[PDB]
Amino acid sequence: SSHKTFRIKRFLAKKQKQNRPIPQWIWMKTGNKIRYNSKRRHWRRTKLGL
Amino acid sequence: VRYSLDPENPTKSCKSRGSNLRVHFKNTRETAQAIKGMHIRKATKYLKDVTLKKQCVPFRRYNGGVGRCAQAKQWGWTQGRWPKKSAEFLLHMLKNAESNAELKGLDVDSLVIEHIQVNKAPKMRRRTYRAHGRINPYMSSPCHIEMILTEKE
Amino acid sequence: NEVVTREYTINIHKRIHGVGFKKRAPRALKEIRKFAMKEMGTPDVRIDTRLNKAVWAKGIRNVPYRIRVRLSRKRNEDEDSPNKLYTLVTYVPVTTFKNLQTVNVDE
Amino acid sequence: SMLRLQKRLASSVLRCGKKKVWLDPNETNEIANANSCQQIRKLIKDGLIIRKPVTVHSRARCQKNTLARRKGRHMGIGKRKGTANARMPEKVKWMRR
RNA sequence: CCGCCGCAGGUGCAGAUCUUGGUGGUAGUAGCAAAUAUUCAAACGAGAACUUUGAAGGCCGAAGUGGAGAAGGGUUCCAUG
Repeated sequence: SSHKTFRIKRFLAKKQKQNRPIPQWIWMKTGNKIRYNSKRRHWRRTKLGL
Repeated sequence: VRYSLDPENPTKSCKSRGSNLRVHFKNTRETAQAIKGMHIRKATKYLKDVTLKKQCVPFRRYNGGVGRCAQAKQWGWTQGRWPKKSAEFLLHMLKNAESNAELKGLDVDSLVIEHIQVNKAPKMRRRTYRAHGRINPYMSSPCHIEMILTEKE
Repeated sequence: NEVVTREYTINIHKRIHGVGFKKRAPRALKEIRKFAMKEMGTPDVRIDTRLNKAVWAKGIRNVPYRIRVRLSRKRNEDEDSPNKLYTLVTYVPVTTFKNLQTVNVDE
Repeated sequence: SMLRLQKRLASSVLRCGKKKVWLDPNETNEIANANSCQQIRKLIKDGLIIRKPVTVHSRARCQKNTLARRKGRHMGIGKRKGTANARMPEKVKWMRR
């Protein structure tokens, strides 16, 4: 909710910084396996735990 | 790519193609059979009237539960619909082919569409939500359309 | 020649007889547009916002039985439409529809 | 094209609802590039975005009717729903006496 | 990668409401029918029954489709594409 604990707000803060796509230059590398970010999570799709 | 049929001579023929197009398959095969023996101008005069419900596409094969009309009697058939999106998305392709005619320097209004073929494209999976908490699939049926024009008197 | 302007008293009541209560004032608007194509042979029919108010004067269920219209054909400006000649449909506020012949008016 | 931003701001600048925010339909290009609130206040001074008056709920026939009720009209036996002890009760009558 | 002579076996499939993956007919079929209702003009645009703006006609009718918070959500907020 609006009423958060400091520990939970740092938990959410990590999950937002992990919910960005791959940089466009990453798959121009030599050992190129990654196409897109498979671990991208959406607020309707998956509910983050908690 | 490699087409199904090869034309009589690559000179007098101009190719066009459209892979994985977002129409239905069964509506588009039927409106690509009605086009199959018509002049390049004869086809666009036809399809534009199917877009406006003045001439119709007779559904012959994929006609299960397809209601009737007065216009299908011109084809000697009882059933027929007016597939607006199907007729439109192989009018972009005559626009594409009639351009390739001009690029090859073929006569703009001598071409009769001899070969046209609709193959099924890979289905696009989204789902519907049905009774007693059971998800059944709701797949789209796209198609690969490809056609060869050839000059005639 | 082409820029021709007439008056027309339209019987909506016999163009609208039998349609449901939430599809009359809409249906009325479709037989002022149909009417405008039959007399003045023009696909582009653009019906004025003062006439729309006149049809929706008694709400959706009730339409004025007789309505009077200055039906006017005109040329076009640029940004060329598939058609050139359109028909502006304008309301004529009339007190009595008794003994109105269709007037051939002047521009 | 999209004046959704500039009806919302204009509502909270006028301090009314977006029901009453009248955006000039001929001067659209000037409203479309408002971009801020202070420049929507500029459009009120210029006089494009202007407040609409309150829709008339005139209680004029209401006053007209009560003057009849003060005279005892529309207060007959066939215009009584609640009991005599509900309309004007017996405890309050006793209080007054 | 294979023939011959020996050796070895997780060695031959149509079935098991077999297991996994894929695709058919049904079928362009059932369906997109709860809570009154949308119409006109203009704009942006390749493109309008739906978007935006004005003008209509309506609904919620202060125990509300209104204005806010708790729990839950975790960026869904707001702008620009």
